[PDB]
Amino acid sequence: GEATTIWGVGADEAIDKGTPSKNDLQNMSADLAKNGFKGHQGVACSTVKDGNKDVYMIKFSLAGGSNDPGGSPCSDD
Amino acid sequence: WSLRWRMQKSTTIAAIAGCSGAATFGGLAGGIVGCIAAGILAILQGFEVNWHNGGGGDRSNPV
Repeated sequence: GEATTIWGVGADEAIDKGTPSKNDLQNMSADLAKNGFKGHQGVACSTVKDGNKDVYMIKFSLAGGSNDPGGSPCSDD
Repeated sequence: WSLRWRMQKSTTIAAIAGCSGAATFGGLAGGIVGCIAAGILAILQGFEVNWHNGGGGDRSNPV
């Protein structure tokens, strides 16, 4: 197909020395892919949270262009 | 830990290449959706160093 790469443009909101388990990362990943992208090209704005703490902002981009879309991170705090 | 998200831009464009190791976790049937999930997962894991120590950047993964 045309889209061959997914990009994440991120920025730190807060330092957090913790790390999500594989189970948590998988759930995050599957949710976005299945319910957000729905197997289509698009752009998502997101925030990784640790409980109630807002930790990291990421703009996820899936487009025809294989090149880095650049731009700024976007969030969903 | 959770990922709060919103679609800034939604499309019905399905032109996405296949991949190796499409995800089968979280009830995914491999396939294109699994390719996207595997891509998101790698990007999230990569960013762990940036929430641990600060900083930003652009991370990619084949899909």
